Amino acid sequence: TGHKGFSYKLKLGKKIHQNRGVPQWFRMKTGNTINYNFKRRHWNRRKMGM
Amino acid sequence: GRRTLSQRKGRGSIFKSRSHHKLGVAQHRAIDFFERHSTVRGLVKSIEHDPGRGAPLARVVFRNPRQYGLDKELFICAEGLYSGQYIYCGSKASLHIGNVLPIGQCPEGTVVCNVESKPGDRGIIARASGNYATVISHNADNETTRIRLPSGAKKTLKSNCRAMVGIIAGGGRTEKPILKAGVAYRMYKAKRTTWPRVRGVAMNPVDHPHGGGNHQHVGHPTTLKRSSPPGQKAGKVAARRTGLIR
Amino acid sequence: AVRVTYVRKHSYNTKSNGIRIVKTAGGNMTVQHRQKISNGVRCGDCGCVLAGIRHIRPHQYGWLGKSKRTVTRAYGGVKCHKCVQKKILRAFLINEHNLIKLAAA
Amino acid sequence: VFLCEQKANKTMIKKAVEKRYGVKVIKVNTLVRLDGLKKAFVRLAPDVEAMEVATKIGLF
Amino acid sequence: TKGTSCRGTRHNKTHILCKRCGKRSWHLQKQRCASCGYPDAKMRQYAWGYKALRRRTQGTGRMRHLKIALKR
RNA sequence: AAUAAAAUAUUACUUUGGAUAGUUUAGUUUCCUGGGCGAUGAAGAACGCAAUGAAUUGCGAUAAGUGAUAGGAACAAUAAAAUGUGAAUAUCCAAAAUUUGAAUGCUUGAAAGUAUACUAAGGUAUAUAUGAUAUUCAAUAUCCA
RNA sequence: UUUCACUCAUUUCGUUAAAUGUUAAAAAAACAUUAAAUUGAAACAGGCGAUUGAAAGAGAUAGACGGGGAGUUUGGCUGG
RNA sequence: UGAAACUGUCCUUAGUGCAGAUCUUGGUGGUAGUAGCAAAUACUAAGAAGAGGAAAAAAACAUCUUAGAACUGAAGAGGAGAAAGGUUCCUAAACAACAUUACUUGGAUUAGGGUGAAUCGAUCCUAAAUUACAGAUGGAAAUCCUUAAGAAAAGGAUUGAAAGGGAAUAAGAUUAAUAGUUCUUAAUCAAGAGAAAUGGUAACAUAUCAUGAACUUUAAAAUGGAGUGUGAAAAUCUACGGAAGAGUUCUCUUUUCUUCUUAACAAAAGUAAAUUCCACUGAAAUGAAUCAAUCAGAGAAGUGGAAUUUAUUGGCUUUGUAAGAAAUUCAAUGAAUUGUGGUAUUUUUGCAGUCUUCAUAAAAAUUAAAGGGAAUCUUUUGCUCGUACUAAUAACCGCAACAGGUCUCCAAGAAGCAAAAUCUUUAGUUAAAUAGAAUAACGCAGGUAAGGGAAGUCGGCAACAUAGCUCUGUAAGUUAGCAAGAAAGAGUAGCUCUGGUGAUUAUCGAAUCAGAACUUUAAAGGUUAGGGGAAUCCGACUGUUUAAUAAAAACAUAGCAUUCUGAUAAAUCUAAAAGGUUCAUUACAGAAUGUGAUUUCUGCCCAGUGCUCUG
RNA sequence: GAUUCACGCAGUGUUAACGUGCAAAUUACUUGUCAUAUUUGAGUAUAGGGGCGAAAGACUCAUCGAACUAUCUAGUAGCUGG
Repeated sequence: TGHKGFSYKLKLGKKIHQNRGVPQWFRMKTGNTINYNFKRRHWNRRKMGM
Repeated sequence: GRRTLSQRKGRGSIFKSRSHHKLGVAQHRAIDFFERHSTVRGLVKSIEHDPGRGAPLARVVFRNPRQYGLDKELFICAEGLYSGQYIYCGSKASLHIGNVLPIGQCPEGTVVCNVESKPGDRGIIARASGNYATVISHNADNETTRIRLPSGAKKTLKSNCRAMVGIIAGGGRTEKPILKAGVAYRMYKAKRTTWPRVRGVAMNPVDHPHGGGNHQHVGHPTTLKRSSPPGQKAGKVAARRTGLIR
Repeated sequence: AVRVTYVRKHSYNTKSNGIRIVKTAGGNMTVQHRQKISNGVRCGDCGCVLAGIRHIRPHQYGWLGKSKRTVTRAYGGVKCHKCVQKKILRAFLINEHNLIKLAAA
Repeated sequence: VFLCEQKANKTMIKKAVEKRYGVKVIKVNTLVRLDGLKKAFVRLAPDVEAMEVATKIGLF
Repeated sequence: TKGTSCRGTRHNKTHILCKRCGKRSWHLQKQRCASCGYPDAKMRQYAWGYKALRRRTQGTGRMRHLKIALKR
């Protein structure tokens, strides 16, 4: 919605911030298995239900 | 079985009174010294239509027998009242239409309305359209007077109970035949949810005691004891008689 | 014809959401917000619309000059001139009758 | 244009900008970004020119 | 029309985020949280819901102060 | 009557699949010691913090860490700076500890806020019930001039 | 034990708990207040004013009624 | 082959031997390169970019520009909002996966950027309703009560609307994207700072003026719907006069098309419609007036005045703002123009009376006025939060780019009674689960057909047929209202003319009706557009109904009838309750039932079972 | 609470299309209806032997002659399968 509460908007912003992949340098660490973020989502695939 | 419609009426969820546009509580003013031992004069400012009831309401304005200001009252109109009329309430009020007098001062045979069943309870009896009660006789030994209720029953009240002289306005309301289902729908605009009434025989055995089988019929007598539990008390209750009256 | 759009975020044809479409430089048409139609004053007794007072919103009366929100007369602004004349005669005639009826008849 | 804490109002930002750079401020508009930071548009007085402040700060 | 067609008007939220438990279980009309049992002072826990106990209880969070005291 | 294109059968090699074998920083059970939370604000939730971080871990406007005491030369994916005048690392210690939550000035929906007093902005106190003491009152409730 | 009289628990009510009790002394849709000169604007009761009233309500025990409702049953053989 | 553990015998122990349980979990076949990738009219040529049109036609080629041809058709496939979504918005790099072929495209990957308010909203007020301390109830959890019970709250606590109420902002320009929010210009609002007035007969009037406390009252905020008439603005159309540009032009066309505009807030040259009041006078031979009404000795008509309303000041033209903007042209930043009208249609917004209800169609915050007489222009500041984007044949809900569903605002021409069907302008798009060739059967969708005309079939199912407007004409039956558009018949085109219906005082203007010669392919029919009649049954009617096999004769209904109740009652919810519903009520009422409009009529039975008795 | 057309809406018929669908109920034409017993948005109230029902045992989140969810519970089975 165009209209939202202040606290709700910030919780929206965090979900945007958390929708990112692994940085390249973290992928080059020794003994690294975290190559992709399996908690990722896209607007047209899964609704975050909030 | 289920819970029948009369059982669901006592919970008051959708059956609550549709009283949002009502004017207010219509009653006499609170009793005081000036009504017990004198007369207070009121002015009929206007006559208004109260939703949900067939009689008009008068916006009387007494002054303030003890303080400064106005005492805006809300009476039930007696037939013949007009705007700008003066009405007097008290024990010494004259016997005129619209005046409020204790039921002991009214001569036997006087027609009153909006009578108090108990002294100072601000009106109980004879409050519907065109209705009235007649003073039968007095009894100065115990300060009681006999009146004839609009249903025909006789009731004995204290001689100091207040009443308004005249006839409640708007009489002859129910003689006009409703013609359409829609008109009856509009009648309950400011009343409870009761109108479209499904016959018990058209229901199912779960819904109603009358809910029948392969032929629409009751099956058992429709006259029931007063002691029947809520749920099976459907039909005529404690019927001393049945059939067309002669 | 030039078609227009609501400027505020209300989207329903409510009483407070009335609009006017007026022309503007370049042939474009813009949207205004028009004020609701209000009632005036009424005599306290006869319920008739008083003359001399504009029909505006209640708060706009404070903006008007001190002389433009009333009528220079006894009970001016709350009672019509006919309403007032009956008041004077009642106050004088009843009082005069009381002096003759009672009070050394 | 500055990025400021959300818990600061327009009056606090105007005073803070004046104290930090010794200038005059006439108008402040603030918008809170999605991430949570508050973007402030501080317009200086006409006599003070913002090109000298930008180079003094180091934006250029 | 009890299937596909009736789901067109589903655009009015029943539950919103709660303030004590953080889940989307705050009933708007009932003014209560279905999960953590809001304004009710005690946290809503049931013995039939044994799994719901192990999902939110002591030790499932940060334990910011209790971890120091017990180690103390 | 003839064909071996398809079909069928065996073996070798390769492929899709992840069985089998070898293995374990994970579990299960029993036993021993304790069973040490909170108005001095707990458990839980939310948000934020790394030079390059999305999760996770740790932490709280002093932020993947501060002081103190031990500790003795590292960390690293890539740079930087610091470093025997003390790097990592450890802690029932010290300071510090955002918004909430029994949540407790009032309100709280996803709500932005806001009242008074004390010491503009900041920080404290003010919920309900209750024990003791102090002080101010109410009721001829009992006497009583 | 029944029939009475009362109120004092009790019930049902009404108001700004606004003159209770006992002594004393329909011509007019208008205004009515912050008093002039302790009185003016009287005193007291151990009842805020009525109403019901030892009856009725709620409890215990006992009889009746009670598909409104709960639990359950509706044998076997058998040219199906 | 494999690269680090393992085996044989004796006892002991057991989670100890699989082909089945529609067994459980995982993987994989034939079907099978099969069924499909067919609603939404549709694409083509040249060029650019790219590895990505090659070739013995490999007949098809994604994106962008231009041209042609088209569709949505302004109740839109247009321009914007509420909810819901949550970064899908803009740009650049890039195409492994995804959009049933492909994609250089993308609502897809990667990285950046993006949401600016004193005036718009939230915040403030209360509606239906909701929730506290104390009190009452409960074994308990908890329930009730919302001002009644209170040493609480002049009077009653919390919450409840981004569609109800509400202090105050507009035009132009600007960004890859935000704009009543930024910039320029021009305004407004709130809170602050520097013995007490005249005029008019009267209705009433005076750039702040011209004192006005407690207390009380009145009004506003704040009130249904229908239909008729009419004021004003805008759009469309049109009359006269032009200025600039564009299109057609070997056939003509003094031609056809485009532009000619103006805000908030204020001013007061000129000038309106309607309603209500005031003064003079007193109406009958009764008058005045509307489309309709309606009104008058508690005073008409007339004349002269006052007030209010008409999208801000004061309604319209006009003025300031303001032409310096903007639009259309021209030259290479600088120049030109920017009249006046209409007895036409629609929309919007007011006003006036009329009709209708057993319907009478909110409250508070907040503001002003009155009765009363207590007391003696400049300037500062305006905080917190939302603001991007879609709003749907691709951004929401249905597992998805699903032919389903989802609340609103603005609204051009033709033709017509019509917001109908059909076509077009402004805007949008040519892609929206792939195409090319051939033109078998059997299909789905749309059609026609000789002669006959329901002989087909359970049944005229399906299809055919009637269809607009004018005039003539119209039965039985009937609740006298209807049937009725009954049935039935005739006319209708094009062109050239004729006449009727007014305004103003000779000039001007409206679509509407009637009539006459002539011609032809003999005329509503492109589209839109009733088949009709004679009877029987059921239900009186309008209405509702088994979401997803029953829309009906079933339910409702008005009407009729019966039963109980004087309110401390009847019905009835609750474990309980100064608890709750009808009830803001009071027998013309409340509660419980049967029948089902109207007409005509409801016969006999009280033994049986109920109900009841004043016994 | 007259007759009709339109924006819309429903679901009479074809018992048409489709029936491993566009769709876990839709599409096309025909039909009916299309403002007062009308249509519709948001808020609010009513809860499982309960609610709500112009009454079909209908509706109560694709679940209704008693919803969904978890515990008793590995409920019992003279019956079927291994």
